[PDB]
Parts: sequence; C-alpha cells; structure tokens
Amino acid sequence: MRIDPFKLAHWMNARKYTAAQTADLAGLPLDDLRRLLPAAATALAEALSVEPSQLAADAHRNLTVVHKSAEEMHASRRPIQRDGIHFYNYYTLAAPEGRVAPVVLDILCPSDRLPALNNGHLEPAITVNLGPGDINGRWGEEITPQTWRVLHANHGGDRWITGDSYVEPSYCPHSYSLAGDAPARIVSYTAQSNISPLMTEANNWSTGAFEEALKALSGKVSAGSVLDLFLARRAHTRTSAAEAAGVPPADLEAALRSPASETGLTVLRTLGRALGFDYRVLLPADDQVGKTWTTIEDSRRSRRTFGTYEAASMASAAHLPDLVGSFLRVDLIDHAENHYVVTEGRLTLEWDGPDGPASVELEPDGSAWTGPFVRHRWHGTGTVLKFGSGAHLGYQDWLELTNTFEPAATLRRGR
Amino acid sequence: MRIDPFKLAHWMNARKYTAAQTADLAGLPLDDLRRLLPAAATALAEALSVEPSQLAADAHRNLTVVHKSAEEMHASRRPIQRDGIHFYNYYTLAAPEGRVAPVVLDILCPSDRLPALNNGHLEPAITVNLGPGDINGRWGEEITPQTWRVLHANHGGDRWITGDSYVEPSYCPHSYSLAGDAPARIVSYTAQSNISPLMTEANNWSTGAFEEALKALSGKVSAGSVLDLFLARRAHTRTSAAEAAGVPPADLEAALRSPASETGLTVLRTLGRALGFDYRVLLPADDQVGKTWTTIEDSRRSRRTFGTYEAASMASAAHLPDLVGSFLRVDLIDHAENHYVVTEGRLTLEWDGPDGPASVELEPDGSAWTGPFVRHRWHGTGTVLKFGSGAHLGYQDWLELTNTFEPAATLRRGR
Repeated sequence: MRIDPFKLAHWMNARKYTAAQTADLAGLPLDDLRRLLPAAATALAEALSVEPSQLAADAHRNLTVVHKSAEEMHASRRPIQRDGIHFYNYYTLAAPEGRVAPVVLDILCPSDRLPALNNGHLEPAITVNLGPGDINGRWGEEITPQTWRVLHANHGGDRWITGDSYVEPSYCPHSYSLAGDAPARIVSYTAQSNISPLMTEANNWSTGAFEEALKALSGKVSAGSVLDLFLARRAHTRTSAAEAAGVPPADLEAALRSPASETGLTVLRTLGRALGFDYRVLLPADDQVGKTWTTIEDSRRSRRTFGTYEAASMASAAHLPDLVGSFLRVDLIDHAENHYVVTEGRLTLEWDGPDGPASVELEPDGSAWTGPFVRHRWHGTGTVLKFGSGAHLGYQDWLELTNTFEPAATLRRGR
Repeated sequence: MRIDPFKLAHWMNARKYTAAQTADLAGLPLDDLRRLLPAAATALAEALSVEPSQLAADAHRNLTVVHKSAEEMHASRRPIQRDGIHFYNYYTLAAPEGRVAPVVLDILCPSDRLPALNNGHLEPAITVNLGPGDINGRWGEEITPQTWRVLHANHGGDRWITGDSYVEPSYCPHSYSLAGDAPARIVSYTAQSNISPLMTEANNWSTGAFEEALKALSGKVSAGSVLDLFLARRAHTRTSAAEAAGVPPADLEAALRSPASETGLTVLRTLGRALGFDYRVLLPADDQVGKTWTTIEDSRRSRRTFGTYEAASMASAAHLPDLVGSFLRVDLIDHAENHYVVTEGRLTLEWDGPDGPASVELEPDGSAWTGPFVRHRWHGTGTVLKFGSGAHLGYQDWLELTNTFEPAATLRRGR
C-alpha cells in the first residue's frame, strides 16, 4: 500500500502546492514527504483532494520474469461444468500476481454433443489447437459453415507447429468440442482491450451524453465523420478549416473520399498542421473468423530463421496490433509483455534482472512471463509458444511517442 | 467507495468464475453479487486476486456540467511567493471535484525584476494573456530572443480576442512578469499527458528494462526504427516480413525512406495487413515557443462564424491533438471535455442533463465544465473562452475506434 513518487509530484504540481505547503495541509512531517518524493497516504490524499488510489504505487515493482513449473500448472486445474457435463478443464500459465493469466483448456465436450456457447468477452484472443485431436469451433447459435469449423491439430512431422489458430472476435459467444475421439487442449491468449479505458469512462457518463456518443460513432466511421468532429471541437466548419489551411474546398472533399491517396494525405496533413491535429487517425484502416484463420499449412509456409530460433506465425489481425503469437523452435527483447509456454524439451529461460543473470529450466506445460524490454534468451532443444500483449508500449503509445519531442529524455525525467 | 459492475464482470470473466463461484469464494450472498452486476468490495477483491481499487466505481457518475461563479473564483485566490516577492495569485476555474482545475494567475513580478523560473511540468498548456497589460514570457536561464518574448494583450477594439497565446512545452521551466506598469492576468490551461500512462508503468520496470526502452527510443524515431521493433515482436526479420507480404526488399527500403508517399503507404499497409499491425503509426508526424506562437493578429485573421457564435483560434499544436482553445463571441457538442470562462457579459449556459433542461447564469470570471458529448449552448451577449482537453474521446481513442467492428454496439454492450 505504498506511495508513487511520480503520482504524488503530479498532484502537488496540479494543486500548485510546494512540498512545504503539502506537508502543512496534510499535517505530516516535511522530511517524510521529501523522502516519499499508510497514515501518510490518507492525509496526503485529503490534502490533494484525490482518492488514495490516485497516489498508490504499483503492487509490482521491478518485475522482470515470472515463471510457473509444469507441476504448478497441472496443480492449477479447475474443472468446469456446462450443459450438465464436465465441459472444460482450465489451467493457468505464468503471470504476475493479480494480472490476467493465459489459459490452457482441456476440450472435453464430445463430438456428438453441440458445445453450449459462452457469453463472449470484450478482449480478443488468439486460440491455438495444441492437439493431439482436431476440435470443433462454434461461433453462433445456428450451425453453418460460418459458425462451425474444425480447428485442426497437426498430425504430421513438424509438431512444433501444433495446430490451426484464429482470433476470437470481441464479444461474440464461442465454444469448443472434440471433432473426434482423440483428446485435445487449446491455449487461449487474451490481450488487453484498448477500447476498455474509454468504455470505463463512457459507462459513467450521463445517459444523454452516452446516446450522443453512440450517434457520433454509429454507421461508417469515415475520414469525413471523424474530421467533422475534430472541426466542431475547434469551432471550425469545413469552410473555415479549408480557408485557415490555404486549401480549396474541392480538394478537401476529394481528400476525404480518398484519404490514403498521397494527394488525400497531403491535404489532410496540411489541415492537421494548420488546425492542430494528427492527420494519421483520419487514414483508413481495414474494413471489418475467416479473415484471421491461420492453418497448419499457413504456419509452415511462414517458417523463417529468427536469430538462433526457427519461427512460425500464428493468427494475427491488423485491427489488433498489440496481440501476437508465434511458434518458436529452439537474444530476445520485446517492446511489450511476453507469455511463453514450453511444448517440447527441457528448456532454459535466461534473463538479466535486478540481481544480474538469472535462469529457470522449464519442461512442457511450464511457462514464463517477461516484462516489456526485458532481455532474455532460450537455450536447449526446443519448442516454445510465444505470445504477446500489453498496452505499454502498445501501438497507441507508438502514435504518441512519434508526437513527442525527445521521448527518451521525457521518460528519464519521470523516473 | 462503490463497485463498478463493468470492472467486476471483467475480473470474474478473467478468473473464469461464475457469479455462483465468485459469491462462494468471496463468502458473500449471491443476490448481493447479482445486484452489484464496503464489506463486499474487500471480499470480492481477495476472491478475484485484485486490489479493491481495481473494482472501484468512479467517484463521479452522471456528471454533465459543473460551474463556478465569479465570486467563488475570486474566493479561491491563493497568493504565491517566489524569489522573496509576491509572485502570482492563483485562482481556480470550474472542474469536477478532484480533477485538475484550470488556473487564472495575476502576473505580479514587476518589469524590472527577472521572473524566477518554475521547475516545468509534464503536461503541455495553452497560456493566453487576458490583459490588460503586456507580459514577459521566460523559457530559459539566459535571456535571449529564444528564451524571452512579450505576450501581448489586445489594446484595440475587438477585446473578445484577449491577447497572444502559445503552448508551454512539456517539462521546460517557464515564468512570467509584467512587461510594463499595466497589470495583467493569464489563463493557463493544461491537457492530460498522453505519455503519462506509459511513464507510470515504465517507472515500475526494472532499471535494466528501462535502459533498453530508452535505447529503443533514443535518437530519430523513424518508420524504420519502429517497424524493426514491430518485426522483432513478431519474430520476423525485414527479409521474412517482405517475403510474407509479397513485397520486394527494395520496395520496403524505399517505403521506409518515404512512408507518406502513396507508394510508401501502399507497401506499409500491405505489410501491416500481412503481419497484423496498423501501418498508420509508422507514418511521419511533424518534426519537433515560436511554432505555436499565436498573436492577436493571428487570432483576428482566423475569425469565422461558428453556428450562432463568432470564433477565433488560440494556439494549437499538431503534436497535441487533444489540447484546444478558442475565443467565442456570443448547439455545442464536443467529443471530449470543455472548460469555459466568461470574459464579458452576463451569459447563460444551458444544457440537457439527467434532470432535463438546466441552465446557469455566469458573469466574467464565472466558469463551467462540460463532460464529453454533453449538448449545451450559450445565450446572451457575449464573450467566453473555450478550452478543451481529455483522453476520452482523445486522438488515441480515435485510432482504436477506427480499428473496431461496430464501435457503437461494443459501447452499448459495456453499459
């Protein structure tokens, strides 16, 4: 239940209080405050008109690597009953205490029973078939080629590519059953929802404002619809904006029909510079299980050398840049979190942490987590699944970092 | 100290617990849980392995408009002593309880004393001279045309444009003094820092990982540097990525030297679709007080009719799309928060809230705040300053919303 020096300094600055004034208002010793930069937190919070949790330090500090043995993973087993049967077993992989743990599931609904759907969940997930058996994927109430498809297990020789993979779309109910008698496990790996922070806030808005938001977000969310909101925000019309930027009304209209044509882009960037906004968010993204479906063959075809490793791709979606998965056959450094699970061999994960070089040996079902920018490597022979998620550094952070003067210096200052 | 139904449901889903199991684990009545969807929070938190603040509802729910009379603003006056003199008076404008309030400052450092600098602050701010006197802006220890410039007050007839405005850059120390005998006030309006959530997390990383991050963020943060991080993340090299996408190595290299040429854009989008990332964050932003400096003349030149209002622009920066300011001479709906301060007239602010049509009359120095998407209007005659800030909906949210299938339906579901 500690105090974050960065958060404390922010609130002091926001209230425009000195350390002296802050100590005075909160009725605590000034030396305590200078050092912080449980009894202190409550007093500080009331003095700075914030909730104590607005001053709380993270429960986890200096985490590099967390790991979980195959034994501990097996011990985590929890049976799940659905539709009057034993439906799945859930196992949890390595994760920092309190964080969302990746899941392995035994698929136990037999081939002759339609798997009852779940309710869906906001987060998207990569789901991969570990095998050994093929499974059925279900995505709707009615059974159709659109709503019912077999996620194959690899039956051939390059088993480090374990099976088919796809992205479970946000919110749509889904379930799994065995396609035959052969048993099967999956890993379902969820990323953080990037729309979640917005929804959390929009949930607390008045109903009137919420309805207005939905209207502005209804239908086609185009270059034009978004731009018009940007303009109103700056008390501009399309007419005044084009004037301010030195752009002919007709070129603006042309730009908005084709934002990603370098003529569209030139106009929008000119407008963005004149009016104080980032044109990039006005550029088209791909229109919106078939698209992300990645077969065993797909993964075989994507095989490449990656440093000392051989790598193959799981399913991905351009709409979900923060969510990644790869098969790795056995230095690594990623710009956000990794979750790894060993599928073959006795592998050693080595990292450099606060206590110097460290390492753990993990057997199949054994798993690890690595923090953002934690340098690590795998030794041995040699198969691990590499998943990745995390808002930091996520693609939205990348947008902001490119808008930042000397990002490294800014980060250094905060710390 | 309430429970957020959305957060609770998220954690239950994340632990894969039913309502029954959750009630069981937390040892509370299942009817209480079904309804929630202080004694409950502590039990729930321990059951769901989260901190109670991960389940806390927002202190403010259903806020539409907050307001503060000129009298209450004047009552908020706090003198500030710096360099042995009475340096500023601080006044606070309308803001939700606990949020950052916009500030008005009396500038009291006389013309014959160099204004001692502050320490700087992470957030950028629009600062505008309210007059009636010209002031000195200071941005460095040594006095130069780069570090010392007069922020003029409007001495002429269209006083609704109050004076010069500029953006105080992130972190750089600054201060103000009178340029002459005439007194002067400023408004300094801060937006949320969009890099703040990242810094908060990076602060808790091990020193090793933090240093690695700074390396990856050091120097020119280009299309190429960012792409290479995206590739490593997906266990790709430039060679394998170009192969996977069907793109010749030479076209990729050409794309990276000119990402915003529609040939660059075509290559990067192709790569993004094949590899599962958003090409838009790879596109150039403007390279990085002279640039944002907005004179009285500038603001006069930008005058336009905006519905029933006449509007003029304050300073803006394309690097800061969430931060806005306008002079308004007297329906309004914005996609994020507004802070308004009356500079002339007895004006009526009308809004539609949870209790139906509401309104407040405000005189000069009287101020208001409006939530995102709160429909409102000003009546009377007629000058108000319109500021805008807010992460939701901010430009990063706009990037994510364009990556979302049926954003309106997703939002409706969360609520």
